[PDB]
Amino acid sequence: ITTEDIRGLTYSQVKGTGLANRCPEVSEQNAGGTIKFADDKKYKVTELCLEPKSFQIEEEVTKRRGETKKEFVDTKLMTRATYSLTGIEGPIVFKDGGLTFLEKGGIDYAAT
Amino acid sequence: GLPWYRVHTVVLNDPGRLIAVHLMHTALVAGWAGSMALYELAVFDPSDPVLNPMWR
Ligand code: CLA
Ligand code: CLA
Ligand code: CLA
Ligand SMILES: CC1=CCCC(C)(C)[C@H]1/C=C/C(C)=C/C=C/C(C)=C/C=C/C=C(C)/C=C/C=C(C)/C=C/C1=C(C)CCCC1(C)C
Repeated sequence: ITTEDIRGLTYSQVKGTGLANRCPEVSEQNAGGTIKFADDKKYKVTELCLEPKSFQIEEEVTKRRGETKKEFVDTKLMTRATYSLTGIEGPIVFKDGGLTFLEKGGIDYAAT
Repeated sequence: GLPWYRVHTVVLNDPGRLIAVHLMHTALVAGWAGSMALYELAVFDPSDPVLNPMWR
């Protein structure tokens, strides 16, 4: 789903369809760009939405009480779809040798 | 009368009742199979098949 398409939809259409949890994407038609960071201009991130599509857990390979070997197993989502984060924003500063994004807001957690 | 060890001989010459008792025995055996499977599943540990298989 593109941001241009989300604006087209009203809340009544989107409600109860699972599209609210889905993270948008940049269209292939509108791509190949370059977000250049001009000096003398403070920049920041907004709307940083993260939809996880696969969940894996490092589970012990056996129920032995002294099991040290573990592997990543796939899981079923028990919570219904509220897991995607959205609205995350924050500054982009020259903290160190390169640019860095500092997280300072948004939904930015999901108790799944 | 009929002593305790001959009691199931009344159904010797009654084929319908013989089918009935055979059916009851079959029902009990199938019920045992199901119940044993359920209890085993309740107490089974499927985590480790190489050092804790079914036969252990
Ligand atoms: C499927 C096989 C089978 C069948 C259909 C029968 C059928 C019969 N036998 Mg039996 N019998 C069998 C195997 C079988 N027998 C075996 C293997 C033996 C050797 C031990 C005997 C030895 C035997 C004798 C010596 C006599 C009979 C008699 C009888 C008749 C009456 C029994 C009665 O009313 O008991 C009623 C029984 C009770 C009220 C309680 C018995 C409780 C037992 C001992 C313990 C608990 C058993 C448990 C709940 C289930 C067993 C599981 C199984 C896998 C073994 C009846 C026609 C009698 C006969 O011929 O009469 C004319 C008789 O005298 N049978
Ligand atoms: C072509 C016809 C036919 C068929 C298909 C059968 C089949 C059977 N007879 Mg036999 N039988 C026949 C003719 C037939 N008989 C005739 C003409 C007589 C003389 C009256 C007998 C007398 C006779 C006796 C005295 C006994 C049998 C028993 C059995 C059953 C033993 C196995 C069992 O219980 O499986 C395990 C059971 C199942 C898997 C349950 C489902 C079985 C099927 C798929 C459906 C049953 C429902 C159906 C509508 C019943 C009517 C058909 C009936 C003929 C089976 C078996 C299903 C024995 C019995 O009743 O054991 C319990 C038994 O003691 N038969
Ligand atoms: C091929 C396998 C097979 C065979 C041939 C039989 C045969 C029999 N079963 Mg069945 N049964 C089976 C599988 C089998 N079963 C399975 C898998 C289950 C589920 C666990 C059952 C559960 C079951 C029950 C619940 C009952 C039977 C009964 C019977 C008997 C019915 C006829 C009868 O009354 O005889 C006359 C009786 C006898 C021959 C009794 C002696 C049986 C053996 C030799 C006893 C073994 C010693 C015992 C553990 C200790 C006794 C000590 C003291 C208390 C005397 C017969 C011996 C019924 C029975 O015995 O009713 C009285 C009965 O109640 N069976
Ligand atoms: C004493 C002794 C001697 C030698 C062997 C051993 C040492 C093991 C010991 C034990 C022996 C024996 C013979 C034990 C056997 C135990 C047995 C046969 C137990 C029976 C179990 C059966 C059960 C639950 C059946 C369950 C059935 C149910 C709900 C049916 C319900 C239903 C009905 C009735 C109508 C249709 C709908 C529906 C819901 C399916």
